[PDB]
Amino acid sequence: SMQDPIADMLTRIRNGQAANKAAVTMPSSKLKVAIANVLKEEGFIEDFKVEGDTKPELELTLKYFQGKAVVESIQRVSRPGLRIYKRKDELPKVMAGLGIAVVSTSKGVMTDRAARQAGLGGEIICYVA
Amino acid sequence: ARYLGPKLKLSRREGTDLFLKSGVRAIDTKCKIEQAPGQHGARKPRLSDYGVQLREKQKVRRIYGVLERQFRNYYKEAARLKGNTGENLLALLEGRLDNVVYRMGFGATRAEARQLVSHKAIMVNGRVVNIASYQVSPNDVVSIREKAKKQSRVKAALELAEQREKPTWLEVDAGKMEGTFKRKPERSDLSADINEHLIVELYSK
Amino acid sequence: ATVNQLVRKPRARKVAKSNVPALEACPQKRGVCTRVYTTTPKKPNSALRKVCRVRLTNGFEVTSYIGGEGHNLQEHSVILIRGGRVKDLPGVRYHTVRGALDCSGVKDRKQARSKYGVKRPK
Amino acid sequence: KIRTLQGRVVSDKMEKSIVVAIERFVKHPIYGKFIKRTTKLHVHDENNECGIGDVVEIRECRPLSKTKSWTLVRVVEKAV
Amino acid sequence: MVTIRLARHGAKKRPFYQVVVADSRNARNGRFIERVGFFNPIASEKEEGTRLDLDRIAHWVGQGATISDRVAALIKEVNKAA
Amino acid sequence: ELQEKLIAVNRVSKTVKGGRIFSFTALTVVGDGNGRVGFGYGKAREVPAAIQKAMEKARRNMINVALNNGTLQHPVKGVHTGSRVFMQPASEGTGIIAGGAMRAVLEVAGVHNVLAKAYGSTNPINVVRATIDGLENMNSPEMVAAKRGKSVEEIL
RNA sequence: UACCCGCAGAAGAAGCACCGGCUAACUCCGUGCCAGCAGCCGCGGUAAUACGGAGGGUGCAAGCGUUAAUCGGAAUUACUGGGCGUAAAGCGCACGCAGGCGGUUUGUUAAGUCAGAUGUGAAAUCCCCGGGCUCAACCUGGGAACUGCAUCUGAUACUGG
RNA sequence: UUAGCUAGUAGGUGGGGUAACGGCUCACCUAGGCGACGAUCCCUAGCUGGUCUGAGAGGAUGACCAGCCACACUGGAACU
Ligand SMILES: [Mg+2]
Ligand SMILES: [Mg+2]
Ligand SMILES: [Mg+2]
Ligand SMILES: [Mg+2]
Ligand SMILES: [Mg+2]
Ligand SMILES: [Mg+2]
Ligand SMILES: [Mg+2]
Ligand SMILES: [Mg+2]
Ligand SMILES: [Mg+2]
Ligand SMILES: [Mg+2]
Ligand SMILES: [Mg+2]
Repeated sequence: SMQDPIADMLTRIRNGQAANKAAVTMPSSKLKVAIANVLKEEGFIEDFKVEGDTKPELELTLKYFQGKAVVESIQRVSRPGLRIYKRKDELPKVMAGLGIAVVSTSKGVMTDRAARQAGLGGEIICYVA
Repeated sequence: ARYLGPKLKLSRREGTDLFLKSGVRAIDTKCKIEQAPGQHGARKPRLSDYGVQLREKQKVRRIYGVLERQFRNYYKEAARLKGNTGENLLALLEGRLDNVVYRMGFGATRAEARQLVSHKAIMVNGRVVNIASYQVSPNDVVSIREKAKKQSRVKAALELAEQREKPTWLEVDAGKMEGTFKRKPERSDLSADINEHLIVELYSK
Repeated sequence: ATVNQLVRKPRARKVAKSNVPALEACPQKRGVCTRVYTTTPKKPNSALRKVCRVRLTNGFEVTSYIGGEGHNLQEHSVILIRGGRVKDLPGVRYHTVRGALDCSGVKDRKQARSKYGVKRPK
Repeated sequence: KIRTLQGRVVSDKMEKSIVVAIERFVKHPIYGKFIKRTTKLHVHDENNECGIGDVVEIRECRPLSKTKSWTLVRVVEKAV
Repeated sequence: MVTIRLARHGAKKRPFYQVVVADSRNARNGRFIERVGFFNPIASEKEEGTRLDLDRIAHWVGQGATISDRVAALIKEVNKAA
Repeated sequence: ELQEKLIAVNRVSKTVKGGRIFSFTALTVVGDGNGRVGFGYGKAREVPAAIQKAMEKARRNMINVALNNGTLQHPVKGVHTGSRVFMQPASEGTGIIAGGAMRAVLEVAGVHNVLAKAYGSTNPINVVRATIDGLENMNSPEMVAAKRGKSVEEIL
């Protein structure tokens, strides 16, 4: 039973990067598009696009820099069954600022750094390094 | 609370000169500082990381004139103070009244500077201090009592101290034999042969 | 394993028992000798190590070991049992600290006198 | 303005009283797990009208007999 | 009754009496309601010996509080000085 | 010029028809006070030959690490067959708080302030490879900015 | 009384533990698996730098060692921070209650979450900045902290109704 | 390797009693109340601010002091 779509997306992109794939098509979602927007903004991916009327499908394009995959480690944090909620003071920092610790809060899902800048906490979604 | 034995066995065990003698003669011409004291000083074994850390700590302690308890207290103070732990430890060790008296040159050795401090001979800001660990604040004035200003020992120490390189963080004037403490000494001002990383690691162990 | 299983069954500790049961968290215990004798240690070691079955004042009766060289212990002797085991003696879990009420210090010893209750020579 | 709680009634086989089962969400201090905890209370409601199955709203008051220190304020979602 | 008195929180030969509004039935150095300044009979010059808060002392003494013998003298001295 | 430290010498032995023959294995680590660091594992019949064989292989297998001025960039973890090392940067005056074979490799790699901890089998042969792999896989602000398309000021 | 002044003389004042590896420090003499050491590896069968004595060195210091108790190392109960093919670990298998989780879009609410404010979290204690005993220990002023709870006001990206 | 406990016990009506709310207690009525989110039973144990160890998370602990609780040879009771 598919009980976590975010984990499925992370697994798909991590396997595509390992297998040196070009595009990873998957069934999309509102949160998937919101996370893909953050990935495009942070430059960890190359492009994301939602193509579908009745069943929307996200087709992300993998980004490669001199052979090495741009994303080093993708990790789910607040998996279903263990929810993590940290305030503004205790927001995580991935790889001493070299990685993102994406946070979802009231003002959308922008990123950990933007959440700290705005002064609001939230729930951790994905660690991308 | 201080070492009451020979002052050169420690130096020859450490391997270098710890400034525990006056300086009228040469250390090599006065003792046999090339090997450890005892029957097996010539035999040189291999020392581990713990061995070299302990040797560095003992060298620092013998140079400055402190015991294990006081040295650990100074290390804790340096650790709690923000900044470089080794630099803070060196500054705290240098801030002792006997050490600044030795720098001014009122005593041949630190064991004599502290003896003068304890024998009611040092008059700091008009108040006598008998503590060899008395911390000296910036812009502090250290002087000598009347009953010790006209001694032969202080004059001999002052004229002998001209051989060494004068410290750059004191402004002692010999006309009245009184000194003023300037900005605290730094790692570059002090000797660069003292490895403070070994000191900070030995206590971290 | 899983967080739900951990919440259900807590990650419990593992209590370890002390190796000196007859002390009851006490450094020294005064007792009276009952059986003074010598025993042969386990192989490969071989000796005539002097031990003593002694009943403590609390009610426990254990066997301790006599250190040094030469002692004046026998039946109906007051000793001070101290906590410490001997590896090569099966059953011995304690010693008798010297310099106590009756177990005098070792004779003709001038090194490590703290552990054997020997006075400072003149 | 005044504090009040909401729960589910589980038993009312008594005169002018009901038994409520309030559910709360807490985080586990050790494992950080969100589990549902229950706080059952003895609530007295004069002129008995609440059955079993619906949710009720209660307010803290003085003790009445030995252990019911709560009163019913409103009846929301009475549907079975 | 409710009174404002002195509780010694110094050391051997070093008295230091904090001014506390403590009930008369409680201990000298035990329970108290609030603390109003302090007093140091050993402190020399250049040191602020007394820091009693006159506003809160008056606010308490209005509601039936009793000022102790030495506390009243210290308050009088503080008022005379400044 | 370059600094070198051999960490542990072993006494591995074989068995033959006429008895058991002896041998020696030496593990050495070489560096130059900068990001260049390497390890070598020599096998010979005596300790000097073993260490001299290990030194050459260490020098020829030296690798580069993008370390900072006095410490590392970001905390990193290295996973080998039986060793799991975790290293993190520290501040001025903390020193090299590391144990086992990690202290020597960090000292020859030039990091002066670092906190390291090893979990698992702490044998030098595996822990050296674990820490070398952990140090070689760490990133730098310039490299991550180049690979992501952003700037070092943007990703601070 | 603190404190200070003059007396005269170096006097009235240093001991304890260890020295094969862990761990900082090696050489001789005495027995001879005996005396014995021992926290683990282990030593004593004519010299074991491992026992006792001596020299020497090492460490601490008016303290030095042992014992009694807790924790770290022990990631060796692992929430941070582990495993189950073979080192200990998939129930013999299936159904299924409570319980745990839950595909996708929108609307409603705001319980969980987040931000702000108030009350409080006694004093004492830790930390930071300063002051007083010749100095430290000690005392002391302010700040921070007490990571918690309740209430009120705003958000619905996420979980839940 | 402690699965049932409770008949003043759950609640209600009426009266009496403390400074007041109160099965605090009697007289009637409805058989309920608690329990796998651990009732009942057994052993041990004063609680807390704090203390020690640990980078933290945690573990142990309650010396002095401070706040609270309980007890004055043991049990029972009442008066001012
Ligand atoms: Mg040894
Ligand atoms: Mg395991
Ligand atoms: Mg098997
Ligand atoms: Mg098996
Ligand atoms: Mg199976
Ligand atoms: Mg001061
Ligand atoms: Mg407090
Ligand atoms: Mg919803
Ligand atoms: Mg009745
Ligand atoms: Mg632990
Ligand atoms: Mg009595």
